[PDB]
Amino acid sequence: WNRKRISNCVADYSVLYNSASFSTFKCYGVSPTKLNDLCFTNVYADSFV
Amino acid sequence: CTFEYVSFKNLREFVFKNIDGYFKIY
Repeated sequence: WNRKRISNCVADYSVLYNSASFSTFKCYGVSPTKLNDLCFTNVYADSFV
Repeated sequence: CTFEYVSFKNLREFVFKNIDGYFKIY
């Protein structure tokens, strides 16, 4: 499994929050609409098949 | 790494402060 870190930007999560054309996309832990109106220390990604 | 910001006639004065964890250079 690969670990990626994201830092030093403004996190416009609306790009992936407004895809709506993805098979199974679940956001657990935050309200996605208010995610673009809230702030975070780090952004990480983990992917597994 | 956390961040990577890679961007006697002459006299240079520098002031270094790190307060509240914020690092300031003057």
